[PDB]
Formats: sequence, structure tokens, C-alpha cells
Amino acid sequence: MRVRKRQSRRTSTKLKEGIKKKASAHRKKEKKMAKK
Amino acid sequence: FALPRGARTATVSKKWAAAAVCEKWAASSWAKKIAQRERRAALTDFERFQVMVLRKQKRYTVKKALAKA
Amino acid sequence: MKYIQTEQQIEVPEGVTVSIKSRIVKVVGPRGTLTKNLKHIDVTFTKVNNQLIKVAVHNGGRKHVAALRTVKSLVDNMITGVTKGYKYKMRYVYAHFPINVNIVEKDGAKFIEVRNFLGDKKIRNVPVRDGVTIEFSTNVKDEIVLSGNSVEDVSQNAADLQQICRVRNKDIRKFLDGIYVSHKGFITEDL
Amino acid sequence: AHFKEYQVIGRRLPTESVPEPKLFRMRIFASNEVIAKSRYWYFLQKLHKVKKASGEIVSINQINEAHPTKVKNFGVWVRYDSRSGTHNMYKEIRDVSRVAAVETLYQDMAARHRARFRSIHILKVAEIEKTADVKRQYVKQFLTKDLKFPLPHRVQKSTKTFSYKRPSTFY
Amino acid sequence: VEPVVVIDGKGHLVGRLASVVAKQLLNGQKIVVVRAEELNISGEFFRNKLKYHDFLRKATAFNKTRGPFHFRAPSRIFYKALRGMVSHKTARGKAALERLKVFEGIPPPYDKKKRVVVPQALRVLRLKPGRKYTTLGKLSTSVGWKYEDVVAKLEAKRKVSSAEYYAKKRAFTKKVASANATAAESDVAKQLAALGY
Amino acid sequence: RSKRSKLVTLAQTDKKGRENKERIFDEVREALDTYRYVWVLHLDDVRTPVLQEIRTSWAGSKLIMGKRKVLQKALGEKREEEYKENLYQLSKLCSGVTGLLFTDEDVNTVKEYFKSYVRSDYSRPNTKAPLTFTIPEGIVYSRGGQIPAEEDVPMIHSLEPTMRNKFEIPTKIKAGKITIDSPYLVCTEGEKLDVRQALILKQFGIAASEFKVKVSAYYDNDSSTVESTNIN
RNA sequence: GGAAUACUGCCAGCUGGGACUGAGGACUGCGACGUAAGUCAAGGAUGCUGGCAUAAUGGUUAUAUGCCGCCCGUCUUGAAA
RNA sequence: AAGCUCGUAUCAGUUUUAUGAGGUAAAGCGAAAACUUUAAAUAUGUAAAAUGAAGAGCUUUUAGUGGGCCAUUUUUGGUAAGCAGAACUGGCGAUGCGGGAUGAACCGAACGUAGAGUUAAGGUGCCGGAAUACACGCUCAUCAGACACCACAAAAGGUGUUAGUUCAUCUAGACAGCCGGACGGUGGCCAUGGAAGUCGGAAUCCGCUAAGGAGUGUGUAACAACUCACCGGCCGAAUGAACUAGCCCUGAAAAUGGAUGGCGCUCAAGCGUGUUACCUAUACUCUACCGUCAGGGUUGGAUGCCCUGACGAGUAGGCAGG
RNA sequence: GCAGUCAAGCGUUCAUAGCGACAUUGCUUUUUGAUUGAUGUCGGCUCUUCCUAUCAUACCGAAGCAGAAUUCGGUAA
RNA sequence: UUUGCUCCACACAAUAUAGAUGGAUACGAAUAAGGCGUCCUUGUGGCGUCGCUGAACCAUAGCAGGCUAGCAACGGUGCACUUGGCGGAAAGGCCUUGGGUGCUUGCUGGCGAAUUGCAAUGUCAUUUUGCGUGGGGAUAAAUCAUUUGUAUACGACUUAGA
Repeated sequence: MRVRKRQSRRTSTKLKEGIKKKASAHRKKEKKMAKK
Repeated sequence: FALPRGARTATVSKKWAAAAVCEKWAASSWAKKIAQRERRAALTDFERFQVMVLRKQKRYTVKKALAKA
Repeated sequence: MKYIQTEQQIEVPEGVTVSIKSRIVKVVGPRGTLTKNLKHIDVTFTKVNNQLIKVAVHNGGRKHVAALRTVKSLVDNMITGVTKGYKYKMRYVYAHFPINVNIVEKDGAKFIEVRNFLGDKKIRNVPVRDGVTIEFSTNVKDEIVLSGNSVEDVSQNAADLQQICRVRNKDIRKFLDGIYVSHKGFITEDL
Repeated sequence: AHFKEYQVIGRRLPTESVPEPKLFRMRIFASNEVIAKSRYWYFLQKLHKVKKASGEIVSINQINEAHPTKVKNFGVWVRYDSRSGTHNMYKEIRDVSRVAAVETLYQDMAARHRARFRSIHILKVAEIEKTADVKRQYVKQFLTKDLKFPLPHRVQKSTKTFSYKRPSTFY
Repeated sequence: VEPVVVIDGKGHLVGRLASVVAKQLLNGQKIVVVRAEELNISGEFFRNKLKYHDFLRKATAFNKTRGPFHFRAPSRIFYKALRGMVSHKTARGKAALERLKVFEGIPPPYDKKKRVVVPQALRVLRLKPGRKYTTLGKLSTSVGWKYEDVVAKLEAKRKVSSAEYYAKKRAFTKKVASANATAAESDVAKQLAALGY
Repeated sequence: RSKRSKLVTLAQTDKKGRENKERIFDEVREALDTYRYVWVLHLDDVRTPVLQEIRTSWAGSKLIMGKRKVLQKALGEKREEEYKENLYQLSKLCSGVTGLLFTDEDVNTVKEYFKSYVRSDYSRPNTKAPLTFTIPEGIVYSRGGQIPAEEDVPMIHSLEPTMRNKFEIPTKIKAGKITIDSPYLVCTEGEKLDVRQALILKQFGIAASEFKVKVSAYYDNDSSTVESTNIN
């Protein structure tokens, strides 16, 4: 019954904003490759 | 009470009156409890005073009877 | 599909009486009485006559209807155990060391004591569950008979006896020693 | 919202040497006429490339349920969009009015397929006259003679914080 | 409306009861919770035990006597759930927590007082049938509470005495009910019934 | 979602479907059209060699076997329509496995033939066993101690699990041979045969029950009437 | 065949309870009601009544309680450290 | 800032009208998509109706300033993937206030001192003001979820659960089970000690059939036996397969003890959706007061006095009153 | 990894407008089993704690695992 | 230590109150079940009845509750005592006996209230600490200093001494 560590669901601001930037870049590349 | 499925309003009224549903309802402890709640809500201040007086009298008689028996 | 109602039937033979109250089931037949506490299930029991009992689930899902048939089969097993009983025959086999099986009384309770399994110096004790009687077969080699009203008790006793004589750190292709359930039947076998 | 059914009749924009346009009619379920007209323009453009300026709505009426208190089995044909392609769905809804059935369908779509009002198109709502013509068992189940069922485990509402007796769930 | 409210904690969901008690204490009501060993938690016993073991592993690394104190008793588990819902580091929160008592079993003097329930926290009224749930006594004993048997024996003794009291009360109630049934035909009875009494 | 996974087997023969029933219907229509006498027979547990022997016992005559409901529809079950008159009277009397014999030959001849024909087949459950059987205590031999034991070789070791489990016989393998610790009788004269008792008698392979072709009735294309003949 | 009701809208329809405010300081204006006299809710509060007249209200101060509030200046770079 | 001029002035980060533009391919309708006439406007110019505007033009003068970061949009060139070069427009800088537990670039909203009312964004179990509201569904996670997501682990796996689409079979009997049949050349042909449907290589044939593979597997040294492919009897009623979507589990992650903010929550206090009520910003409405500016009046402290209206963020810097 | 081979599927529906999961030539390369280490600004000791992706000890699963010994794997710090 | 200390009663002071203002009014268990009553062949029994909120039940009239005259009943209730039990989970409370003493609004009467001026908590609860009276009760230790060393940096610890 050695319960192991559990991953935190508390989201960090750095990760949240990085994910926002990743999504924006993903959409822009989707548009460009759909054009190509 | 017996009611055909999908019966219209006049048919419902006929079956209702025939089955005497309002009497069956008025003859029960549930409906009587509702009626008592409404009447107590409707009592006046003078009438609440009268209720207190009558409760004291009935109480006197009943305590006497309980001590006797 | 979330059925409105699901029902299962439970037949009652002419000799047994079933009492159900708040999901406690008592079955009393020719051979005794069994009691089952089914309050961990959510079902409704009804009867139309002394020969048939309905078990119903209202507005149940898949797991609820799955438990319904289980409840019916458990009550069926209680009826069968109270009217015909259960008899499990086990056989023990060996190559070199003869398995010695006895009924001993240790601390005021019944034990099946197993000696000399694969030459072991260890004594194996299997407590006899209450309600099941242990016998040794006549004119048959190395057969032990477990008889009882409760199929749960009899089958668990036979399973305990079989597991207590496990072969450790050997080849089960080569070493065949053990106690095995030879047959499962009833205490009445007219035909 | 609380849905109403509107008949909406529109046509092409009249011009010179162009009389008698194709009178396109539709039945739109919406909370109000403004939403009904917007939905009509959207569906008109999807059917054929007719812009809002290229068209004109000549009529819009509210259609009330004829027998609003008669229980009716409805078959509803719809199609809805998602990340995947558009899908066609058939559903059976037992209710007393088309608007009630349509509201039920919108809620069911939101709950099951996560779809929304802007994604659902109601192709047709029709009363299924014969009992035998129903297909879905969750509707066919309520059609048996002398249907009766209990309501086990009644949970009563409490107004006050504390109750002076254990509650019974009997019914 | 009572000066003290005694809640029988049996068959209540821990968090909903804790929310109710916290609001009442902050609003100024004295509350005594009894039978904390009979509180319920929704979810499987293994799941709630896992959550407690996570709580158990949390501790201050350089000095364990400073870290979170893991209380094992059911009354203390409930108290923890309540203190989490009070702002306990302020004077107002401390004054609120001073208005609460929690017990295992029903010791004196509360064993002769009226016990109430909180319907919005009752398992039978809240949980859907078929949902597994956990009992606080079993959870506490599995994590290290050592007085489950003592409390059970004391509660059995209390129940025996309470049953005797209720038998006497039932007899007296029957006698009084008869004495009132003999007086249903009087003029005062008719007038009271006309007024609703 | 929690569903039993159907067994997937890659074998040549495929279930024929509605078209096979259609062709059987057409063939029986042709036979009734182009023959005189149609007999209804019962062949419940009949082997293919026996069926083929009866099939070759005539070339002009035709034997049709198949679905009882399909044959009863082809013959005619109601008075709204039927190929010939009074055929529902014959159709109602058919009971189990159907057999149709189409011929133009003599009724007395076919009756005599079906009376005389007899075969000794495997015993069947719930039937009288003509001869009892009892496995002796020795090493168990294949035939069962009937034929010369010195001539025959004993039972194979591969059948010992089957006998021990399904046949409910205490059996042990010694030096490779199946044995039993005491003589074990399977059945007595005129005793209801169990499924497992039938299985064990067939496993020893002593075919002894007398099988026969029985007829319930027949019909003619000239007089159009039903005659009840009970030949067993 | 005859209604009723719902819903949506309109009334220069009527009427009850609660809260905050009372700026201005002769008159002048626009109106309302009246045969008139004049009156009025019409270019912003008046009438009647009670207690107290001092720490009572209030100020100041020390504390307590609820919520809030990071240590200043300089200097860098968008900016922060 | 100072002068001069005029104020039915002079205009405008706006629309419309007429005149252009990628003619990119949906006009429809032509001499047989190769023709060559048209069309709602995404997105800029010129010139003349809409809406708004009390200040405008010219000439002399004076101060501070002389970096950029982040994002949207379009565009050109690229990488495993990130991305780089341009142009536009926003946000921030000089900027407080409500909310997102917390915060450079997120959502609201810009600020004189107060009172009352209403709201934004965000919320309403408790912490914590405000419905443990109402309604229809879904989900049970052996560390669910309560989100950055039209992002990465993500291609799929699952005998979890729900709802669908298309195929199918079926009372001249469906699915599941029991019991029967499962045949003949033939132990087909080649190598093998042997190989008979089942260690091996080649077409896999012909007949009788309700139906039966020159065989789906176990099984023997070879057989045999069982088996399933297929057909029948039995009783009665819908069943199966392949896909789609939703929620759930897996879809890898280390190392002091810790985090949806905490408690806790399971017909939720989770997820989708609908309808209401409610809570509260320095925002909106109304009032009082302070100041600034402005417009009217003033021959009977005029640096004043009276009446009225609108406004009030601020670094460098400017002007004024103390 | 390179080129492929067909495609489970997909591509605005469109089989060789085009993509594309899972599976199949050649490599240091010749066959009969011949001879053919890096690291300089890091490293020592002591010594605490934690992870498990377990070397040993505990319990299990499979394997011609006879026995003995071993191999692979599961829980487990 | 100039009646010190302590427990009762009245008699006045001071104290400060996370907050009296009719009553915290006692079965247990189940919830796909129960409570109450009644009966029997006594149990998982038969019959009847109840829930659907405590919206209850009990209390509750009198100068913030005065002073008196009767009637009916021998009930209700308080106070100071007394009998006999019971309760150890934190019992500190529950029940009962007897007599005395009051009140009684169960019913009928007779006097008083005003002026607090038209509202102002309009002062009625209970914690503690002192001082005065009259009713009783009981007549110690610890520390320093000295001393030991099973202890010890200093403290502390542990021994001994009329």
C-alpha cells in the first residue's frame, strides 16, 4: 500500500500561455498548408 | 378509478363523478390534514385565544381522567 | 435500453417453503433450512401462488438486469440444495508417497488433515465448513465425498482441499500428485 | 428556448423581365421570428446560392399544434454537422406537440452528440399513425396494454435545514 | 431554533454535512455531531482509502512533528473536512469552530437529547441506488483508529437502555391516546375541531 | 459492448438460404406432378448409408427429405389452396422428420418391402437396450470384452479423459492402458437409456438396436384420398 | 357551431408597501381646478409631536473585529528580476 | 504660444453614388471548356448625396522626444517540428479600477469628492456576496473531471456504457442451446518405416444429396474417437455483422510532502444544453458638492456679481494660482 | 534511412487529380563459427533523502521446466 | 502571618458576556421499506391504520402578572424536605415514595392599574471577583541554603537531615 505520487492538475501560467501560442501556430500552419 | 386510455375531458368528468373521487379524497387523513393546516392558517388572534382557553379546559378534563385511570 | 420492467421466474416444488422479507431469503425444504442475505441487490419479490415467485427490476440498467438473473439462480441453488443436496467426489492420486487423509478434531472443530504429500513432513489442515459432511468412499480407492445443502460451502471446501495440495517448484507435466474434484452431483441420483 | 414553429415563405428578388419567382417555403423551429428568419436565410443559401439581398421573405406565420393535448408518436428526421462529416439521424419521440418533440430532440442532441442549435437541421417531423410502424424500443415500450409502473425511492424536498425524523423513501 | 442542535451523523455524506455545519456555525448556531463513526463517503472503500493514504504520505520532510497531523478517528476526519470549509486562521473562524463538538457514539449528556438529521446531506436522499459508498468506521480502523470495538460495545449498551426507555414511552403514549379518545365527543372537542385543533 | 465474440471458422460450405428451400419446393411440386403415389415416412435417426440404400432401392422412384414446414406448405396445409383435394388431411398427420416417396409402383409391394426392411444401428437415448453391457475389472479393451480379448488391442490412452469426465466412469491409466477397479454395468434390459449411456454404448461401438423404416400414410394421384396404414 | 383562455403588445387605467435625496430662498413662469372668489401636488420640504441639553450626538485617541494593503529610492531594458 | 484672416468657414481614421483593380471561375445564353458579354463585394484611389462637427487656414515662434516587446491580418520563403523577411492594425510604455485563487501582454472597464439605483466580465455547496434553483440527458475513473482545445502525448487498443448509419437472416421459424445426420470412388496423386481429411508439394475433382471440405482442430506409430463446415427435430421471437458519434479506461513517467486555490463533490458541487432568479466595479442613470472650461446677462470684491451647460487618467514637458 | 511492392483506410464523392497504418530487396558482407576504449576540468571520499526503469532477498506465471541449475515475465523500494 | 483558609444563606458592590428573551421535545433498524394499534395457531404471521413535513407537540390569559369572595374536582404544578432505586463514555443526570407548604386560567364574581404624557432594550439572563453579616468545617507544604552521586555545561535530576 505504498501509494505513489499523483500528477498535479494545477495548470501553470507558463504552460497555459505556451499552449495558447502552440494552438495559434497550429492554425496558421493549417491555413498555409491548405493553401499549398 | 376506471378510465379509458386517452379519454377526453368530458369523459374524465363523467368517470370522476361516477367514481366519486372528491368524496374519497375528502374522506382521508391526508386531505383532512391539508384542511386542518389551511384552517389553522386562517385563524384570527381572538380565535387563537379561544383555542388556548378550550385547550386548557380539555386538558383539565383529560388529566383528571388519566389520573383516575 | 433502460427497460421499464424485467422479470425472472423462480419455481417452488411441492415440498419447500420460501420466506422473503426485506430481501432476506429463507428456504425450508425436506432437508433443512438455508438463509441468504440479498440486501446488496436491488430487486422486488412477489408471488402469485405457492409454486412460482417473481423477481423484478424496475427501470434498471445493464448491471441491474445482470444482477437480476444472478438473484434468481442463487435462490434456485438454495431450493436445489434444500431438496436434493450436493455431493462432490474428489480423488487423490500419487506416484510414490501415499497421501494420507483423515478427519481430525483440533480445538473442538472438524479438520481434514493431509499427511505425507510428496513426502512432506508438513501437516496440512483444511477446516471443514459448517453444514458440509466429509465421508470416505466405500469400495473405491482414494475418494473423499463432500455432501451438503449449501453448494457454496461444498464447492469452497473442495476448492480449499484442492488448493492446499499444490505442487511447488516442480514440473506439473511430471508430478501429478494432488487432490482433484472427480465429480459433482446431487445427494439423490435416482436415475 | 421555448420553441415555436414558423412557416416561412420567401422568394427571389423581383427584377425587370423576371416575374413569378420560385416560392420557397420552409418550417423553422425557433424561439422567435428574428431567429426564424435568420435560420431561413441560412437554409436557403445552403439549398441554393441565394443571398439575403438576392431574396425576400414574403410571409411568416406561427403554426400552432392542431390537437395540442393529444399524445402522439413522432418520427423526426434530422441531419447535423460535427468535426466529421454531416450525419443523418432518425429519432422517435412520444409527445403532445411538434414543438415539444423538437425541443426534446435539441436537448437530446446536445446531451448525446454534443451538437447545438446551429448544427442541427430538422428535415421532417411526422406523426406515426400506426403503432406497428414504430422502430425504437424506447418508444415502443410505452405502447403496451394496461401499462403500469411504480416510482421506487421517492426523495422528498425539504425546506428547512434540519429534520426531526428519519425520512422514508416510500411511495 | 434550538440553543444546541444535535445531529446524528449516521447515514450522512461527509462533505455535504460539513458544508451545512460550517454555514450554521459561522451564522452562530451551536452544533454537536454524534456517531461520527457512522458517516458515509460516496465512492468505493478502496478509493477513499487510497485518498487517505495520499494524505498520509504528505508530511514535512525535515521534521515530521511539524508536518500535517494525520488524525485517524472518525470525529477528527469529519472535523478536518469542516475546518477546510471554515476560515480557521481568523478570530471569527476560531469563534465559529468553538461552537462545534463532534463525537464517536452518543456519550452523556447527549444520549437523552433529541437528535436531528440534515436531509440535504442524507445518503438515502442524495446518492443514487447502486452507487458504492464507504463507511467512516471501517475507513478509520483500516488507517489506524483503535477504538472501533469499544465504541460498538458502548453503543450496544446505549441501545439496550434506549429500547427500554422507548417501551415505557410507548406505553404512556398509548394510555394518553386513549384518554384523549374518550374526550373526542365533548363540546370542547367539537369547538376545538371547528377551530382546527 | 460486452458481447460474445462469434466463432470465426474458415470452411468451404456455406449455409444455402432461401434459394435451397425454393428448389426443394419446386422439386416436390415436380415429383407430385409426375408421379402417382406419394408416401409419408419417418426417418428420425437414420444413417446416410441407410438413406442411400433406400435411395438406390429404386431408380424410377424418388425420395425427398427436408424441412417439415416447407414440405407441409408445398403439400398444402389449408383449404384456401392446395395442389390436390383433401391434402391437408395427410399433411396434418405428419409428425417428425419428413420423408416423401414418389412412385407409380404397387402399394402392396412397397408395404411388404418397408415391412421386411430392418437394420441394426446404434442404440439411442430413451430407448430399450437389446443387450446389457458391463465393463470388466481388467484392462479395458476397445470392443468391451465381447470379441476375443487376446485378439483385440486395449482402449487407447487418448480416450481416458473423455471416459473419466463425460462418461462418469472411474478410470486410471496404468502403463498406458485404461483400467477400472471393479466391474461396471451400464444398463439393464428395457431400461431408459441416458444420453451418456447411449454415448458409452456407441463408444464401444456395439450397434445392436433394430432400426426400421416406418410409414404413416400415403396419397394417390388417381383417387385423391388418404389411407391410414401404420407400418413400423 | 358558438365561445372562453393562453401568448405578445398598448393605456395621457387604478391602487398598496420599501429605500435614498429636500439642492434653492420676497414676487415674476408654464399650467391645473373653479361662473367667480380664489385654491393647487404647477420654476427644488413643509406641518405636527416627543426626549435631551450633556459627553447624549460628535471629535480625538488607544485597542478589538471584518475586508484590503508587499519596502522605499536609484538604475536598466518593451518589461521584470 | 503670439499675430493676421474668416466662421451659410473648414472639414472627417465613416458610409453611399459614378469612375478602376486580383477576371481569379459559381453567372447564361451564344460561332461546333477553346471563345468573350454580364453579376451580390473581401479590398484601395479619384471625384459629388448621407451622418457628424465650432472652430478652421496662414505667418512667426518654444519644449520634450529620436527604443521597442506582445498579438491579429495579409503576404513571400522554410523546417523533423518550431519558424524567418515584410506591410497594416491593435495592446503596453505615461494607467489606477472589477474579474481570471495568483501574474507584463487574458476578459470587462478607463479614474474629481459622496449618496441611491442598475449592470459588465465573472460567478451563486462551504471558504465567499449570490438558487445544495428548475429541466432533459451522459459519465463511475486502483489517484475521473471541473482547461489553456477547432493543441501535444493522439495511431490506435477495450467482452465499459449510450445513441445512431448501412448491410443482413427470420414463424414456407432468426440468435443461443440440446439431440441426430456429417455419405460413396477414396486409404485421390507423389516422395516416407508408417501418414487413411489433420508432418510434407500440386490442381482440389465426380455422384447421391435436407446436407456433408479430397477437411476446421484436438487426437493415434498408422488407424480409430470426438469435433466444425453444412442440413434436420426440439420450444418459441426477434437476432447478428460492419461502421459513426458521446462519455469512460489504456494511449509512459521518474525522483524532499502537496495541490481543479482549498475543503470536498458522484441522479455532482463533473460534462452537454435550455429557462429563470440572484450577487457585485472607480462602468451606466439620477442628485448634491468641489474645480476647469464654455456660452448668456451685468453703470446699479468689474481681477468681480448673476444665470446656464458640459467636462475631471497621466511620465517628460507646458501654463497658472498659492 | 533510402527507393520501392500492393493496399487497412483516407483524399471536396472522385482507385494510377493524390495521400496513406500495418506487413515484404541491399548495407559494415562475407557463409561451414577464420582473428578483426574514451574522457582533463572534472574525479575523489563521507553522508542524508527520494524514484523505480529491481541487482539480491519474499511471493507468483510460463517455457523439454525430469531432478539440479537456468531463461523470460508479474507484484514488490 | 494581629480570625488567617474553606463550604452554605442574605446584602451590597464591582466584572464582562463571538451574543437567554416559552421548551435542545431521547427507540433501534430499513429505505426495492417502515411506524402505530389489534388478534392468534407467536412468526420473515393475519387484519386495520399512518406518512405525502416540526405548518408539529407541549406550553401559553392574571401589576413582567397585584389584593380578595365562592363553585366543582382531589386533578396539574412549583418550593423546602423524605423513601426506594437506576445511570461510569465525558456517569454529575433520570425515575420514584410520603407528608408539609403555596398557586391554580376547570367555572362564577368584586376591587387596583391612568401621568412612562403618541415610540425610545426601557433594564427581569448568567460568569466571575470583593466587602459585610450568621451557619458550620480543617488545623499543611514547597523552595532556597546544607547534603548524596544511580545525575550533571548552567539549569534540571536523584538522595539525606528536628
